[PDB]
Amino acid sequence: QLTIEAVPSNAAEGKEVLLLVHNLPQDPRGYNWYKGETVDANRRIIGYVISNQQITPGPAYSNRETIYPNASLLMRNVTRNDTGSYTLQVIKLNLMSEEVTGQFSVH
Amino acid sequence: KLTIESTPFNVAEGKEVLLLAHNLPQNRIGYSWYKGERVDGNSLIVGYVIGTQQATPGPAYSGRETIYPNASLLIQNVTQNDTGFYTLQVIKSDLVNEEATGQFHVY
Ligand SMILES: [Cl-]
Repeated sequence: QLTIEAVPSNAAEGKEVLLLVHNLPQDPRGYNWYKGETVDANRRIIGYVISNQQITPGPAYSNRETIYPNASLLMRNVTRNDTGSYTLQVIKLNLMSEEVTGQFSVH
Repeated sequence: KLTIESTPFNVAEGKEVLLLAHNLPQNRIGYSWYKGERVDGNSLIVGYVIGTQQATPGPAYSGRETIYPNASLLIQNVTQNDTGFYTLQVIKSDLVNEEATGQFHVY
């Protein structure tokens, strides 16, 4: 079961949050992270293409985010305004997909 | 910008509608069509790989839909439950994916 675990779930301003991904499907082709609860190109933060290791900053990239080969997302220098949901879409080799949404708060 | 045109917009019960995708990205590799306004696995009608022409139905598949290589979706023998929004995601080789939503109305 594809899940996101926020580490930590509630963070202090200026610190970091890692959105750790568990149970990726077999045969992923790559990943995209989105701000909010829904896949939406305008809210795309960053992605990753496995075959050529291409990293793809999106319109919601804020120069604080790193995506790891295991699909996890690191956000540095978090603020109260980052509080909310984040959505991962995994594209599989056959171009079918899975989506999962997590969240964290900053105080 | 990717946009969806329904033709006709007003579709009589029992007749057919064609959803056309305008301004497809050049590096497209596949498509997914969803019922409603968002990418959502529970609403996937059909996924499609351009290169193999392989269509994969999802939970919203009715047996009345046909997806074509230019992403157009024909829906036949429409019913009142078909009415509303449809959302296309175009999967690209860099996975910088694009979405567009269209609509028709059954009468
Ligand atoms: Cl027509």
